[PDB]
Amino acid sequence: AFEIIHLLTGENPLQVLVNAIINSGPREDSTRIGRAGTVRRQAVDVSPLRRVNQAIWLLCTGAREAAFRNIKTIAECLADELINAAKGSSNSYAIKKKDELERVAKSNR
Amino acid sequence: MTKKRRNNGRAKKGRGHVQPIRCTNCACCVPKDKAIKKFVIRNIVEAAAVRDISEVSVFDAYVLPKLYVKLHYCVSCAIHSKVVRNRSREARKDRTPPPRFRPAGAAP
Amino acid sequence: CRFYQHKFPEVEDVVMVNVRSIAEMGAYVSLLEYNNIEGMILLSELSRRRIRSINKLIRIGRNECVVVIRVDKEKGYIDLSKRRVSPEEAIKCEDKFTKSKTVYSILRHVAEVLEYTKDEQLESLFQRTAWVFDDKYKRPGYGAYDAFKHAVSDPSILDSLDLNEDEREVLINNINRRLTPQAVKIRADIEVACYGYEGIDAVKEALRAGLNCSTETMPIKINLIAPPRYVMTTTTLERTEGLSVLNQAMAVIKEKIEEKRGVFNV
Amino acid sequence: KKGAKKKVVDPFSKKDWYDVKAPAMFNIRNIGKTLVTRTQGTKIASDGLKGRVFEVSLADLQNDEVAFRKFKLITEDVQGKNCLTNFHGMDLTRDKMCSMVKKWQTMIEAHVDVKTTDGYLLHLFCVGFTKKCNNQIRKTSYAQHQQVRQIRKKMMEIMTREVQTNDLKEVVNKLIPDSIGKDIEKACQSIYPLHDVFVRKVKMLKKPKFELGKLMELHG
Amino acid sequence: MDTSRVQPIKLARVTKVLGRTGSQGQCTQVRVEFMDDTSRSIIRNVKGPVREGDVLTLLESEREARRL
Amino acid sequence: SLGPQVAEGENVFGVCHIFASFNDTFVHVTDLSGKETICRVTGGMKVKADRDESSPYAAMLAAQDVAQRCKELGITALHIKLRATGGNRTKTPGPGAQSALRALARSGMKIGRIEDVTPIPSDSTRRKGGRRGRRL
RNA sequence: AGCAGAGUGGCGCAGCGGAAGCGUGCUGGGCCCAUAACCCAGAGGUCGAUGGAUCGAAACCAUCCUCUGCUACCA
RNA sequence: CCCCAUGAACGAGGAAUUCCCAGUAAGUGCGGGUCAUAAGCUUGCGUUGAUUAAGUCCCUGCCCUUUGUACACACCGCCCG
Repeated sequence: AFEIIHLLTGENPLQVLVNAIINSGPREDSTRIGRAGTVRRQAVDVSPLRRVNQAIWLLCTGAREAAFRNIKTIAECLADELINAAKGSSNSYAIKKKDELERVAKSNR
Repeated sequence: MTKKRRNNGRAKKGRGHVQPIRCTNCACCVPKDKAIKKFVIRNIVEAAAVRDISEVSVFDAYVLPKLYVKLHYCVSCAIHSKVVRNRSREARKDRTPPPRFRPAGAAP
Repeated sequence: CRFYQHKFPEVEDVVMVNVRSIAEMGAYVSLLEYNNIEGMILLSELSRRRIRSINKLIRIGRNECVVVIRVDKEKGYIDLSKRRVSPEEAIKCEDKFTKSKTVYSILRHVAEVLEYTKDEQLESLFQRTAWVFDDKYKRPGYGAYDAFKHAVSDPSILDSLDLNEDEREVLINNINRRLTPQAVKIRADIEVACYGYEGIDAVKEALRAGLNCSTETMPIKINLIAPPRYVMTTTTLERTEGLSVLNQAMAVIKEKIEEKRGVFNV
Repeated sequence: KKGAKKKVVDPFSKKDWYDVKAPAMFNIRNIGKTLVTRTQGTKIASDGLKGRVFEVSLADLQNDEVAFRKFKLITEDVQGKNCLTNFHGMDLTRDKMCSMVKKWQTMIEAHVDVKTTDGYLLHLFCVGFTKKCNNQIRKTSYAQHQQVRQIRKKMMEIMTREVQTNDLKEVVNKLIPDSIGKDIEKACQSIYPLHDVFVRKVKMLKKPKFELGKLMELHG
Repeated sequence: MDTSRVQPIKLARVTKVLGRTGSQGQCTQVRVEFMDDTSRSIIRNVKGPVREGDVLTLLESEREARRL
Repeated sequence: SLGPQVAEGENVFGVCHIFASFNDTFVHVTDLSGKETICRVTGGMKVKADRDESSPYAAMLAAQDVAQRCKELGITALHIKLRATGGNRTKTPGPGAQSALRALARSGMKIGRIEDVTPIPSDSTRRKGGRRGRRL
């Protein structure tokens, strides 16, 4: 992964990953709250420890998903997924799904 | 016929009729002597917003006004809102109000 | 490609979507009222009442009318809602959805022959032709279908701006095939109650004069439904030119028959 | 498809700013600012500017401390971008009026209709409260009904004497430090001590003609 | 007229944790210091596991928590 | 937008007329007199859901716009008048009373005074709901 | 004969310019200790003929036939 | 049990629902049991080895107190036209 990231763009390939984690962590999140036996939602904040855990989850789902019928190997898929996260461009599974949560959190707040 | 309370649950003594009051939550008719009365004194401003209002106010030391609300509950609304709780046979005879903070200073 | 004059929807506009997935938090859906751009519906703003079932409401493979609540112009997040929808809006949107489909099918014949190896082909045709047809008549409630419908019945509309080739035949054929046969609901209302025996020949003179100032060779549609009732479907235009043909003709038959004996219906 | 202009109406660039001046009896006379639309021949500036009310505090019109005794002032005349005011009646805040009312006191109230030396007519509303006394061990401060009706009678007697004589301006001068209310507090003290007297409202009911000469005296 | 003008990203830090709330204990009441004003403090509801002294990323401080 | 010709050391004082309670929040900024007025915004205009019209953030988002147009004109300070519904009703503020203040103050506008105003009868006509009142 | 409807893909009603539409039933599963209520899952297939536009036609539009509904006569 | 040939459904699964907090879950093999011949079962054992939580009474259920009862075959009870 790091090998492909370094050839492909040319950086200290850890700075890629650190941006990729920080850009994928949500700023606000929703949860459930029970009123009248019907679904209502409430916006709440998120821990830094939550952000890191979420951001690591999200991007790893991308490469797992892509290589499920592609000729491309998971290594290639994963290094592509850290680029599009490290520079936001919404071609990743992560930066999409990040913005979905925040778009909900605006609505019900 | 068993009598759960000596007072029948109201403050009627030496009187034939007492004017009804409307419950604040459910508008039900309740006798004024059976209604659960709560006086609520609150600042108009919430404690968090006091700083922002003092910084934006043209006056260096503005005394914030208070809301004075006399809430009138029926027995059902007062149990549902947990304003009054169920008590044991003996603890029903006690008429002491439950101790609050202490006093109206600072945190409460 | 785009089915609509603007590429991106606005704020508070009625649109149509087609469900492609069902989300936990609502419904992520593709548009077919614009590009195939993504728009997200949320669970809270679908109804104002409970919800027992869930697949007897929204499900995959359904056109659903909705209102665009917010849009991020730069990002391309089209926030969506189904909470404010009236059946009157559904009629208006179903028409615009259906009309865009037929108009884009007309603007597909153009692309069958021209260079269309890339998807953006139809986009090139759409912007240059569609906008000058519909923008001129969008404020009065017309779509680009009105402009094309006007061209088939009077050809100056599509000759006022760049005329394509081979398009014109298929354009004419598809306009004239689908939006006809083409029609008169003109029926005469005539009542007569003769005591005459010369009524049989009297009626013949009256029938042939349904339209004044026409040739003796004019073809018309005579209909006899009952003995006093004489229905003449007069010269078939659009029923906005044969109004005088319908109204004044009724006076002829009722007048001609009173002269030969007795009182009649007016 | 129109004239010049540009776009939307901006009804707030067709409006004209003004100033609002108080009587000379107030130390700070600069009340504030209002706006009306510019003159048209179908409705002129002054006709849409007169007959207003202007709530202003007492600790804001009289620098400075008191936080109530709000006064109403009406614009009776306009003079070249300065709107001159006239007394209309005073009122009181809610919270102060509420806080004084409490359990184990007996509230005492009365009003009178009264005329000035001039043509002004007023309708004053006062209030008294019983004192929680010097060194009670009792948890009540209730009074007899006979005692109350005396206190009400004597609260009218004082408030008619000082307002039937003494013209419009001198009335106002007595109410700003509250000399009126304080006079009642001591005069009723023997028959029950009492703490508090305020005049929660006054309502100017009728008033005489404009009288330009008498008008400009106030803004002299 | 179009969209909205919004405040910039704020940062505020924990001073103390108060207790857990929600209907499964999933929300946590917390007191936070504004990190630019040291006498300002707001109460919040925060989802994730927090300790004390860690910093959050608030999108607004208009919002304020109560209990439900 | 044309303001007055001085506001440099002084302020111009408007009245804010915040409305309180449920299913609705108004903010309606007016003159001192209240005879004429400026922009008027509701929480039903910011948020459409027919159920978040009384919410905190809907009241904050409202005042976050209204307070811009104030300073755009030249109104810089605000006296505040409250209104709960009253008239033999709930007579208690909604959620969006505390809310709008916190937002509009920190947007940059000054606060001059604050008070409670509510229409409270001295006993008046019978309240809707009947003898037994609402249940469920 | 004028007008109207239809000419099943389980039933009954036949929905619209995207190949079962609606309501119902039958059969099976789920929930429950169990039943009802409630929630899900089904099913060989130009939908009378002759044509046109169409990517396609019960359904987009015509030309014909038949059965019925209302009206009603040639015989 | 072995050898050659034949080459189907099935391309991630509705309504619902089970189990699990550290050498634990999951992946992976082995021994014992039954056994003349024979484990897709059960019982033990090693090997590789995560993510998520440090909570709560919302659902399901249980313990203690107070309260109400026309129930005691105990609400799956009882009972009305």
